[PDB]
Order: sequence, then C-alpha cells, then structure tokens
Amino acid sequence: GGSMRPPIIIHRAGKKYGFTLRAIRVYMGDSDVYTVHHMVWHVEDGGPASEAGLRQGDLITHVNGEPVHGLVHTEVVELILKSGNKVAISTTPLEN
Amino acid sequence: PFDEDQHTQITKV
Repeated sequence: GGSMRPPIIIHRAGKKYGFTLRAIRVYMGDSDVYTVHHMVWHVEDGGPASEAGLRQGDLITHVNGEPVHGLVHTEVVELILKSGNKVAISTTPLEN
Repeated sequence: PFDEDQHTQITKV
C-alpha cells in the first residue's frame, strides 16, 4: 500500500516550515551498508508544521508525493522547499 | 546511536 498515510500539509512561514529535518542512519544488520532515513527531529511549538500535524520522531517517507527513500538530506530539503506555499509530507511511524 | 551528529545530518527547512 503506497498511499495510505495522510500527508502533513504544512504552510510556508516566510521560508521555514517550522521544523528540523534530520537525516538519521541505521546500519543494516548484515553488511556495512547503512539505512538512511529522513525524520523530523523537532517542530517549533505553534509552528506551521505543528499546525499541519507534523511531529518529531516520525518518518518522512514521501515529500509532495515523491519517494525520498534513498535521497540525500539536501535532496529532500530542496524537494520540500520546491513545494511552494504548502508541502505535503507523508509521515509514518519510526519503528526500528 | 542513530541520533548522533556524525553521519546524521540536521538542517531546518
């Protein structure tokens, strides 16, 4: 199921969306390869993202409907920025 | 820790 979790439509606040994006990494239990994930580490209290429903410690699987599973921290950052006015952030639990 | 600052990047958007 690709489309199941509702995206967090965050409104533009001048430039920032009111949250901190962090490219976390969990090493794979087999090789030396790692598993990089894009998770929001913090959401400003009363910020746009907070209003949109974005929480910290989730897992951003898609940005604007685009698969970001594999991109660099900046690719997704730009992606979000490129949205314009608002951005749909597909958030899902961070279970590991 | 996965919450490190080493390889774990951080940037406010």
